[PDB]
Amino acid sequence: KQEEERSKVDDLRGTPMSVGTLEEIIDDNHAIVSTSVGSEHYVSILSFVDKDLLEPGCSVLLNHKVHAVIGVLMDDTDPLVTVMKVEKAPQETYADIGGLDNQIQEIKESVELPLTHPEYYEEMGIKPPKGVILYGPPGTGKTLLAKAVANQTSATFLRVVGSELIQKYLGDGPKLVRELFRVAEEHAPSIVFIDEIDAIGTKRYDSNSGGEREIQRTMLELLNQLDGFDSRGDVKVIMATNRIETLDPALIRPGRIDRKIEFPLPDEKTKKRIFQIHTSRMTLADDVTLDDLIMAKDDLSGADIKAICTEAGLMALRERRMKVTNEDFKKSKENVLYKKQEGTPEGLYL
Amino acid sequence: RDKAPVQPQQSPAAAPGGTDEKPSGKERRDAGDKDKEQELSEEDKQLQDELYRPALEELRRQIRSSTTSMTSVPKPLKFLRPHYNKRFAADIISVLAMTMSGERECLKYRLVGAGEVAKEWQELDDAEKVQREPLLTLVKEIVPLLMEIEQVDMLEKDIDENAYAKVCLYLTSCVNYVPEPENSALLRCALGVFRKFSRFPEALRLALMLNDMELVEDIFTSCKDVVMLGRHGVFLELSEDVEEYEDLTEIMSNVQLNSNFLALARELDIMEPKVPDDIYKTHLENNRFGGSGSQVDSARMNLASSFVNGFVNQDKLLTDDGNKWLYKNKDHGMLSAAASLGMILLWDVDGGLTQIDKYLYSSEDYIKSGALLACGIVNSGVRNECDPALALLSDYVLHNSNTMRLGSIFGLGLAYAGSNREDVLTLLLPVMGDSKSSMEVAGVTALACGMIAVGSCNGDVTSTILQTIMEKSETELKDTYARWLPLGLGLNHLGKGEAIEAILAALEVVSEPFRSFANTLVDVCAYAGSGNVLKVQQLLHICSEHFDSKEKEEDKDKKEKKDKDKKEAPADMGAHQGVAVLGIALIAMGEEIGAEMALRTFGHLLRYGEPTLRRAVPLALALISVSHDADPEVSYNSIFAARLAAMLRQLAQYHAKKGTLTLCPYHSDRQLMSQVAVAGLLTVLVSFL
Amino acid sequence: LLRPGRIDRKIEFPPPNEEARLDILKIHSRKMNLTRGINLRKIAELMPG
Amino acid sequence: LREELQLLQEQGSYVGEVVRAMDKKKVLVKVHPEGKFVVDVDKNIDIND
Ligand SMILES: Nc1ncnc2c1ncn2[C@@H]1O[C@H](COP(=O)(O)OP(=O)(O)OP(=O)(O)O)[C@@H](O)[C@H]1O
Repeated sequence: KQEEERSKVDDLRGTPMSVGTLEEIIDDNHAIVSTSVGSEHYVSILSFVDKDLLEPGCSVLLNHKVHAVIGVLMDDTDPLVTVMKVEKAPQETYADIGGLDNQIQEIKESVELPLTHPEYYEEMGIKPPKGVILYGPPGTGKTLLAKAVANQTSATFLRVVGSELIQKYLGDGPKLVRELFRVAEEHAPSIVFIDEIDAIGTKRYDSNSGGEREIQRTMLELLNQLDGFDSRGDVKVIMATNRIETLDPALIRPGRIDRKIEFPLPDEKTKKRIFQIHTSRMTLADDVTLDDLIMAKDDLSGADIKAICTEAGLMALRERRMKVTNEDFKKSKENVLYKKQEGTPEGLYL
Repeated sequence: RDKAPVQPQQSPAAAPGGTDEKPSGKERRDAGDKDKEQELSEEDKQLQDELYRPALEELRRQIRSSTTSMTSVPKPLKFLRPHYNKRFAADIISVLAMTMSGERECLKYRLVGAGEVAKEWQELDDAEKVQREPLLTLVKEIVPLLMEIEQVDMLEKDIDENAYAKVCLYLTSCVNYVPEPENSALLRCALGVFRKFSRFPEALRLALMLNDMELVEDIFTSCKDVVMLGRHGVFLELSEDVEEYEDLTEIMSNVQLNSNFLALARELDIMEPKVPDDIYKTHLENNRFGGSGSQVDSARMNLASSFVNGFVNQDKLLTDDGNKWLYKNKDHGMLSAAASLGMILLWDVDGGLTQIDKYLYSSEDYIKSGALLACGIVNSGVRNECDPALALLSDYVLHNSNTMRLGSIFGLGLAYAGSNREDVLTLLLPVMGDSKSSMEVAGVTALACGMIAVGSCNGDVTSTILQTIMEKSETELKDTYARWLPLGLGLNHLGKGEAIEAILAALEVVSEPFRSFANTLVDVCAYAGSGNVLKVQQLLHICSEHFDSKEKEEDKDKKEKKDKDKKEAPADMGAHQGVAVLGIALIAMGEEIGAEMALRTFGHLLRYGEPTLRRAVPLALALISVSHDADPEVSYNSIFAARLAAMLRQLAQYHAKKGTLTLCPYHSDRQLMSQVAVAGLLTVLVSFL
Repeated sequence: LLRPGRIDRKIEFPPPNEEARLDILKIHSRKMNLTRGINLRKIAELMPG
Repeated sequence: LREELQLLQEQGSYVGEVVRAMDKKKVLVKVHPEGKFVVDVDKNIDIND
């Protein structure tokens, strides 16, 4: 039966089996096999697995003793495959409209609509945007928008931190670039997101060789693999920073990165929805006016709205009061915002 | 403050200290206490003490309601008979008597089965009419008709909150989670308050579930009182089932009040704005007549390509494309092409006669039988294409008019469906009495009388379908009969609310899995869907049955059951191995808006090797999207480039470019792995406008 | 890092006052061999903080 | 109890670093500072373990 011949192939397999990289097809079914250290006898292949699945120079299943080619490889999994491949569409498409409302449309019709409906480009002959940078003040919504398009997705979403690629072994970074874009290739049209790559410029590290000539090579592999060859087709890639100065302009140049999208701090019309929805789930003495908080602070982030709208509940619930007086918003905003440069030292502005 | 003055007040059992302490504790009952009621352990000794003892009940339910109790908490308030927009009223009425009265209504609703819970329940109804917060208190007082007098108790001023909010969440949760019988207390008292209200089609959505004849007369005297007009004619005809436009055309044939509701609500006036404006506002190009029509000739994909060109409907151009397209065609493809003209012509009543008349009474049996089939396709309000076929029908074994019985009996089933229309069925008694070895005689018998017989008054086990049960069990040959007869049997089970017809056929029919497969067919068609998990987990169990065809329909029941709470509809049916199960989910996608996880399942389901399952993917694939659309088309072009592959290719090219009328014919299409005679019945699946 | 949504509470430490310098003066003056007749408010007064 | 100490002479089964298993009752072991090695499992432990 097939269990007997299958067990015979299993007995061709000697239980310590190794994993080694091919170099070249030697066409007459005896091959020559590199290990990680490359001890390469003229070994043969177990001739029931398909030899013609693999290109030359691809990893296989081997033996220790005779080193004979036994089986086919499956994948490569690192601590990054767990993190690069996002498992679920996590959460938070939006809990509050009124965050930005401007570049929401821009990321929507720039990223979502060419992806979700790629038939407009037939009508007009337009290429899709390949690289878009999302950058500005810290904690604007950029990471939150990455989790938005992560949740409101249509693709195999990929989440990458830019500092994941930093190793001490030689070539290890570009190897994880190759596994990286292999992941970016072989699922479906996937949304790659890469964040905090403004912290790859003036950066020197401990677990490292010669610093100026290590990550130059890895980022060089990013420049070659990212938007050089290997036909983009439909592979969405979105990166994000906070600053711009350490950016090598060789990737900033078009072809590679197409759209550079800033982020302002929100205006008072959009503030009211963030103030309101951050207060949508709390007991509040509604006689107080949020418009003092909406008017007063001029360059708030939404974390300032968050911190005040939690902090006033820390001041009312500090004394077991379910609803919040206006002076708890006073101590709230004066507790959040510190070192208000108004008078004292110079205050030349008066 | 400090409890040193006020904590020793519980220690004397003197009456005046209690009867001025309890108003003082009522004064400090605005915050409950200073704390989380540390008085509890010293005042449960005072349980045994009895002048102003209902105030002591207010104290007792206040502290027992303050910590925890499921039955002893509302026990003082049912002894108190509540006596003596506030924060205190937000305490002791809103939340304390919300959860307290809610566990009294739940605990007595599950315990006994009095009127004290009716009086306190209407007191909480009135009290939440004071507090005026819906979408909570409502779903609490659903459990506690009672809900009927709640709806006429509450619907005075706020219309859209109770209608949109309460009818949305309670209709959706009532088809989702709540079982059937309280739903009619939905369907009738929502009939009542919307009787007081405008925006009539919500009542017509009540007509989607009631199937009642009084509401359509009330909505026609009312929808004539509110004079768009032909628009509610259109979704009147799309919303109605097969029974109530014949009952509607007789109860409106008597009075009619303008005689325009007779012209609208049978036929002939839903399509008259459509088809000229279909020509007007839209413009289709000749490059799909030719370009999708340039798919090469094998006299099979020329047949199916002429069928795709039959579904182009900038005019009826394929009707008059000369000759020798049907001359190269074979028999059931001559059924396909002789009925192809009517599929271009789901309008043009007088023009249908002068286009089919060339192919009427012709030299070929399939030209005339498919021609009368097209006469069944074109319209539903003529009854003048009855007599050229209806008199011919009687053949007694295997003559021409039997094949016209293939075309017209189903076509008259396409044309008319009464309450129980019977002259066609008295014609059907020698049709099933014929019992031709051609399958589609009894096929369109069961399916056509089922099209008359869907939407019935909880079905019927009348001698029509009982006759085809016994005469079904007469001969056990050609098991498509054992498959396509419980088709129309289950169609006559439709219109059910409470059908024990599954038990009746479970007594009469059951045997070896031809008729146990009839048992699983009635198990499908009589159990349309509610919050009914007990047969869903039974769905889990008999999924593991050794007979692999009752799995097909029995698990195919999914998209009928859970069509609304569609998040559960992705399951592991692809992850199973009983290869027709992948076909079952491949049915269970459907024809709707076509979300991203659907096509994500069509990535893997697109790629499979058996031409039955690979033939089963492009139908629902391109059916759910009626490049983006042509990207899976050229993907199938990459899949193949047998003739089954080119036929599924023409199937996707076809489909690319709870109403009962769209529910039958794909469930009729569930036995595809067979002759082109069955593919002659492939050209019947009319479900689109 | 200095976004407040990253570090919520941000507390400066000033020099403690003569009340607090007096209290700590009680704390670490407590365990000594002590001579009666001492004013600690003078010494905490002499502290700049 | 003292005669047990021949069990000490079996040098200890060193720690293995498994990424994950695959089918056919075999795993993927990446030895400490070495490469990947698909090997077969024992019986007192499971594929589900
Ligand atoms: N509705 C809204 N309108 C405007 N801004 C918002 C809204 N909701 C959140 N935000 C802001 O957007 C940010 C969302 O989190 P974000 O990912 O930007 O934090 P972060 O991880 O610090 O970002 P980065 O790492 O890029 O600095 C919050 O800091 C908040 O201030």
